[PDB]
Order: sequence, then structure tokens, then C-alpha cells
Amino acid sequence: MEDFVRQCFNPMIVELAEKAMKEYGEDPKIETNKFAAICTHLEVCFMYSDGGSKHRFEIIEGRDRTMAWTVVNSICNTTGVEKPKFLPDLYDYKENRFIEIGVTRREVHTYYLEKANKIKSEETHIHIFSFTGEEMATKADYTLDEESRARIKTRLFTIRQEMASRGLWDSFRQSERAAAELA
Amino acid sequence: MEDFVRQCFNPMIVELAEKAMKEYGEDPKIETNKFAAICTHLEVCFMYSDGGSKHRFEIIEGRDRTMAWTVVNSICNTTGVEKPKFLPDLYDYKENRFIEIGVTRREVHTYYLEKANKIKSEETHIHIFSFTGEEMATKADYTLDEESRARIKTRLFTIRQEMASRGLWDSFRQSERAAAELAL
Amino acid sequence: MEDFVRQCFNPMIVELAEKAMKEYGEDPKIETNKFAAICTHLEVCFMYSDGGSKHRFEIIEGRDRTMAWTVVNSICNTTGVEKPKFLPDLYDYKENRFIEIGVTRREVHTYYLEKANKIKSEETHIHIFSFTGEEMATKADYTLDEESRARIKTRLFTIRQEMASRGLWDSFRQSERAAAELA
Amino acid sequence: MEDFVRQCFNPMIVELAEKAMKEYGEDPKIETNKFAAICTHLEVCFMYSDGGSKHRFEIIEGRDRTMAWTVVNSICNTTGVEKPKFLPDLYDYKENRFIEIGVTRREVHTYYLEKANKIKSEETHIHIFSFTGEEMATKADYTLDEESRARIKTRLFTIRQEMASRGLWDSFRQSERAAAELALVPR
Ligand SMILES: Cc1nnc(C(=O)NC(C)(C)c2nc(C(=O)NCc3ccc(F)cc3)c(O)c(=O)n2C)o1
Ligand SMILES: Cc1nnc(C(=O)NC(C)(C)c2nc(C(=O)NCc3ccc(F)cc3)c(O)c(=O)n2C)o1
Ligand SMILES: Cc1nnc(C(=O)NC(C)(C)c2nc(C(=O)NCc3ccc(F)cc3)c(O)c(=O)n2C)o1
Ligand SMILES: Cc1nnc(C(=O)NC(C)(C)c2nc(C(=O)NCc3ccc(F)cc3)c(O)c(=O)n2C)o1
Ligand SMILES: [Mn+2]
Ligand SMILES: [Mn+2]
Ligand SMILES: [Mn+2]
Ligand SMILES: [Mn+2]
Ligand SMILES: [Mn+2]
Ligand SMILES: [Mn+2]
Ligand SMILES: [Mn+2]
Ligand SMILES: [Mn+2]
Repeated sequence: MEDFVRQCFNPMIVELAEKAMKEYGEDPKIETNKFAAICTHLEVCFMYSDGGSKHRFEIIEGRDRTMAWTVVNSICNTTGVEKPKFLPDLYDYKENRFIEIGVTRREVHTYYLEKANKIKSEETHIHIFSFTGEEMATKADYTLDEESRARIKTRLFTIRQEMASRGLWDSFRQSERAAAELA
Repeated sequence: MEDFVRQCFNPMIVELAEKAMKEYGEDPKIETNKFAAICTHLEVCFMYSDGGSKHRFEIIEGRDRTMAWTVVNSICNTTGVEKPKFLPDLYDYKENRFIEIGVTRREVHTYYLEKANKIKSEETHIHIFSFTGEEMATKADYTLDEESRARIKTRLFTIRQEMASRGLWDSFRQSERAAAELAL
Repeated sequence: MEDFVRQCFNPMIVELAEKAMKEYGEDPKIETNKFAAICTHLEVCFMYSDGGSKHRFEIIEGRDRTMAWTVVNSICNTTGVEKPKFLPDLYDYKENRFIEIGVTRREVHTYYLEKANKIKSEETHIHIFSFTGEEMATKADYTLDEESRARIKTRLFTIRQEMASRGLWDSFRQSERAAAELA
Repeated sequence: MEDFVRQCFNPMIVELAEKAMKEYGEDPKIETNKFAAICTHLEVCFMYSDGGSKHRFEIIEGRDRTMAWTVVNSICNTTGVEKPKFLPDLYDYKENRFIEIGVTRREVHTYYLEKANKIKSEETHIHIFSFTGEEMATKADYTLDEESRARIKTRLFTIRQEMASRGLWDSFRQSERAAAELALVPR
């Protein structure tokens, strides 16, 4: 599963995920499913930022924590938007709102409910993707046009097929359900 | 003809064509006309995908066949379009449809007829270009704007002229008319 | 402060600022605050030119003085616009006007009034940014859309935050105030 | 003048101009004014092709004559537009027409009328720039928006200024008026 992750995502995303996981004390060679999931979330965030006009999104995910909070503080002090309690994934300059991007192998309704109850702020926009082609956004406001989101969903289903053809899909799908049924 | 093919198309297209023809058991050095035709079809598909907005098209032609079918499956599952019986060339995320692209040295109406009768799927769009400047699309819906299609046609006619100035056009034009009579 | 400037701005801007300071007889190693100010103004000008269409702005700032005046004369002779008395920072081909860009650590309107009374031109547009998210432009015409200006403001606030975190913001803010009171 | 040309235009344009001058049996070291003129014309054609959107212009100038005529063949046979009798500079896929671009140190309308009487083509669009900022196009259809043409004119005036600052502008401007009067002499 580790060699698959290193062959499936580009080395920059792999390096960013390795750094983010070593920061939380987790191991790429052991917790390979979390490695894959973090790589997937990063690729989705980057494709999402690429979906709009050139200057539309400020990328928060993928940065170092302190610098990410610095950019969040700058955005809040210059636009007047409330500071989120948890680090978001993007900022939308066009719609003037923070975006929390989610990718799940689970039920999309349950994941959206979990994230919405975790955020509790009436500002941060939520947008969930899944490996089955479903997506759910705050107020059904999907931010991007249909082409960008469809590309993201196609990439996700391709990742799922690639995992299934080598027999890693079942364990990867049950890993996220294991972190929610245990933690 | 083989040296002409290697000089006329960029090395990435030539590499892709050689890999496809070795996948289908053919020889670039012997059947140089099909070498040229596959390079031409690949170039047309690429200009076509470049004709629209940034990421309007998913490119299926030019891939390993297994990965091509994987991408087709992903598209079909995330959008709901029916899975084609034959590998198409592009997928249009804007109009939500697969595109089969044809480049023919023969009469265009006949080529479109054979393509549409082989596809049978009432969803896969068909777009045919010729070496004379004539094009033909399903429902006269040409997908791209006039300028991109005109660039494609200009490039096709330039290929035809470069072939003819070397005495290679007659054999190339009869290569397709011969394999069409042999298949029957 | 010098190391912070060299690690905070990309080497092209740092080199242009070093050239601008050596041309005026100043030393970046000892006048580090003005080093930072020149780097910041250059970055803002370059972000501003990137704010519109690909070929909308002629960049006047960041050149050799003689070549910049040559380009100014060319613009004036081909468009008929009045030649400015001081080198501006940009030329807007869409609105057909020169642009003076300012970045101040004081109030935007004081700086605007000073610059306007200095240039004494009814044609040259003036656009002032601050390190606190405020902006002031001639006739309230901000040239660019909200997204590009918001990007610029966010970057300015991030620079201010980095300075503050290193304990250099106070001296940088009081340096501009100490230079104006000398006149 | 030759050093100025070599340091004023980017190396690709200098190479193209040298190739064209040798193709016409002329020495860029001796005929430095014509050297600069070819360089300026090529740069203007390239900025012009940039001025539009992505797939608008087929660039004809800058190619060798055989392939240029081959591309004009392809365009005429796939679009139905008329055969130009002389090699034009660009082809506009949006407006579906060939474009002849001229850059003159003389009066713009004099140059336009000379070119339009030479080519005598009903479809070939003509667009003339000068080193003073004047421009003139067929039916006042300038093809590009105002910003692109303004950039072109600004660059032309900058070239004029750089030439005059070096003492080369007077000879450059008298070069074109000396070649036009010579062409009007059958004797
Ligand atoms: C519901 C539900 N089910 N699983 C989760 C969940 O949160 N899982 C993790 C931790 C793996 C996660 N993390 C981040 C992230 O950015 N974390 C860094 C951070 C640090 C501090 C701070 F305040 C906020 C965020 C994501 O973006 C993200 O999509 N996920 C899934 O939520
Ligand atoms: C009518 C008519 N006249 N000639 C043909 C014709 O089909 N000729 C060939 C075979 C040379 C061809 N092939 C493909 C292609 O992609 N094939 C690979 C594939 C593999 C598996 C699968 F299920 C379907 C297709 C093209 O795209 C293409 O344009 N052509 C012309 O049709
Ligand atoms: C009010 C108020 N408070 N401080 C200033 C102020 O002007 N500060 C300086 C001198 C540091 C400054 N300079 C230039 C510039 O271009 N200088 C070089 C130049 C000037 C004139 C000319 F004709 C040719 C070249 C800027 O662009 C710029 O933004 N600033 C801030 O204004
Ligand atoms: C009137 C009037 N006043 N000066 C001229 C003029 O034509 N000057 C030259 C020759 C320097 C010129 N040449 C080409 C060009 O492409 N030449 C290639 C070619 C040669 C022979 C042939 F029959 C057709 C084309 C240009 O594009 C161009 O802009 N110019 C200015 O016209
Ligand atoms: Mn996150
Ligand atoms: Mn997230
Ligand atoms: Mn195909
Ligand atoms: Mn095809
Ligand atoms: Mn300036
Ligand atoms: Mn300024
Ligand atoms: Mn020409
Ligand atoms: Mn010309």
C-alpha cells in the first residue's frame, strides 16, 4: 500500500503528507491507509484550488501550522471574516468565505453532519467528496462549476479502482470506519 | 515514409504510435502507412482536447488500454453516462458525452456511416475530419468553435501536401481504401 | 532585519531593491527598514500588474531610470496622455492612465494627500495600500477587482505579522513616521 | 547600428532576420538599416499574433517561403478564401482573412495605398503601423483590441527613441524613403 501511494501521487504531495504525518507522530510505513487518505485529501484540495480563476483561492492546507494560521489571520484582518477555531482548507476570495474540504469512504450525510457539528461557525463553507461520486456542500452551494468537480470525482473513482485491483480497497475503506467506531 | 513520419510528428506522438502498434502486433517499419495514420489520429485528438477550455476534455486516446478503460469506468460511475462498447477518444465534461474522433482519406459520409453503425450507442458523439477540409459531426454539433476545427483541418491539409511532394500520398490514400475492401 | 528581508522576498525583488538603494547612495545593511519598504513596494507593484489582463499594464517601476523615462515618453506619444513630472509605477492601457502605487505604515488618506499634492496631476491615478487592510484610490476607482486587491492586502498583513513575530514591526512602523517629520 | 540591432531584439528574431536577408542575398553587416527594419517587422508580427486569443492567428511571416506557401495552400483549401498573389504575414481564423502588416517611417496612408495597389487583393486585410503612433487598417477594422495595438505602438516609439539617442534614426528614416524612390525608377 505504501509503494502504491508513492506511485499514485506526485512526489510533492507525498512529501507534504509524510511531513504532516511525522508532525502528528504517525508513520508512513505503518499507517499506510492514513498515508493514502492524506495524499488523497491534499490532491483534492489542490485540484479544487485549480478549479476557479487564477487568484480566486488562498491555499491553507499543505502549509506549516504556524504559517497557515498567519495567513488565516491576515485574511481575517483584511476581509473582516470571523477567525475559524479550526484550520480550514481554503479561502474563497470571490465568495469571501473559508472552505473545509472533506473526502470520505463513508456515508456522505454522516460525514457532513460530523464536520458541521465540529465547526459550529456560521461562516466556514463545507464541501464533502466521496469515492462513489457523491458530493455535498453547504446549502448545495458547490462553489465550482460542474466540470472541475466532475474531474475531482473521476480522479477519486480511479484511485478507488486502482486500490481494488491490487486488493487494498477493503482495508482502506474499513480504516476510516475503524477510526470512527473506536475513536 | 517512416523517416517522413518521424520528421513530421513530435517524438511523443511517434512514441505513442509505436507503442500502440506494438500493442496490436503491427510493425512501424513495415506498415508505414498505418504508422502515419495513427500519428495523424493522435495529433488530431490532442489538438482537439486543446481546442476548448482548460480541462474540458478527458483524454482517453493515447493511453494504455487497461488504464483507458479504468478512466472510462470512473467517468461512467461519476456521471452516469452508459459505458461504451468500444474505447472512445475523448470525454467532454461540458456536454457530458464521449467523443469518437475519425480522420479519413476516404469519402466522409461513408466513414461516418460505418462509424455510427459500429458504435450504435445513441450517446457517443462522432466527429470526422478529412484530408480535404471536410468535417462531419453528430447532429451537426461540432463541439468546438470554428477556429480550433479550422486549425485542425489546416494541419491535415499540410500533412497531405508534404506527403504528396514526396510521392507518398497515392500509396497513403489507397492504404485505407484497400483495407476497407479487404475487411468485407 | 536584513536576513529577514532576504528570506522573505524572492531574490529578483531583493536584487532590484539593492540596485535602487545603491543608486541613491543608501546601504541595505544599515538602512534595513527602507530596504524592507522598497522590497514591499516592488512586490506590491508586481502583484498589481498581475492583477488584470495579461497585457494590461506597462510596468514602469523596477527599471533603470533612463529606460523608464523612455517608455513613459513612448506611452505619452502613442496615447496623447500628459507626461508626468515624476516617474509613476504603472501605465493602465485599459483605462489609459498612469498609476502611482503607495504602501504606507500610517493613514492611507494622509499619504494620499501628500502624494497628490506632490505630483500635482489631474490625470495620474493614485492607489495607496496599508499594512492594516485599508486602501485609498483616486475617485474611489480601484482599477482592479476585489480579489486581486484582497490578495495584496493579505500579503501585506502577513509581512507585518512576520515582522511583529520577530520584534521588528515597531521600528519599521516608526521609521516611516521619523522620515516624514524630518521635512 | 548592427550591435544595436543585435542587443535590441531577442536572439530568435535576429536569427530569423539574418536568415531572411541571406535568403534575399543581402548582408546584415552592410545593410544594417534593412536589418533593423526586418527585425522590427518580425517583432511587430509576433506581438500581433500574441494580441488575440489562443487559436486566432496562423503565423506566415518568419517561415521559409516554401512552407509558408504550403500553409497558405492548406488555409485556402480548407476555408475557401482566395489565393493571395503575394505572401501575407498572418491569417485570422476568427475573421477568416489574410493579414498584411506594414511598419513604415513614412506617411501611413501613402504606404497603405502603395501596398493596396501592389497586392490588389479584395480579401487581404492591410494594417500599417508607424514610428509616430499612427495606424491604418482596411475599413478601419483594426482586428485587435486597443490594448494590444497600444503596446505595439509603444514598442515602436521606444525603438525610434533608442535609435535617435545613438544618432542612427535619421539614416534609418532616410533609408526607406531612398528605397521607395529607387523602385519608382525603371531606367
Ligand atoms: C468529521 C471527521 N472525520 N475525520 C475528521 C478529521 O478531522 N480527520 C483528519 C484529522 C484526518 C482531518 N484533518 C484535517 C486537517 O486539516 N487537520 C489539521 C488541523 C489542525 C488543527 C485544527 F484546528 C484543524 C485542523 C482535514 O482537513 C481533514 O479533512 N481531515 C479529514 O473529521
Ligand atoms: C468506420 C471505421 N473505419 N475504420 C475504423 C477503425 O476503427 N479503424 C481503426 C481500428 C484504425 C481505428 N481505431 C481506433 C481505436 O481507438 N481503436 C482502439 C480500440 C480498442 C478497443 C476498442 F474496444 C475500441 C477501439 C480509432 O480511434 C480510430 O479512429 N480508428 C480509425 O472505423
Ligand atoms: C507621500 C510620501 N511619503 N514618502 C514618499 C515617497 O515618495 N517615498 C519614496 C521616495 C521612498 C518612494 N519613492 C518612489 C520612487 O519611485 N522613487 C524614485 C523616483 C522618484 C521620482 C522620480 F521622478 C523618479 C524616480 C516610489 O515609487 C514610492 O512608492 N516611494 C514610497 O511619498
Ligand atoms: C508598398 C511597399 N513598400 N515596401 C514594400 C515591401 O514589400 N517591402 C519589403 C519587401 C521590405 C517587405 N517585404 C515583406 C515580405 O514579406 N516580403 C516577402 C515577399 C517577397 C516577394 C513577394 F512577391 C512577396 C513577398 C513584408 O512582409 C513587408 O512588410 N515588407 C515591408 O511594399
Ligand atoms: Mn485541513
Ligand atoms: Mn479537510
Ligand atoms: Mn481511439
Ligand atoms: Mn478515433
Ligand atoms: Mn516608483
Ligand atoms: Mn510608488
Ligand atoms: Mn511578409
Ligand atoms: Mn509585412
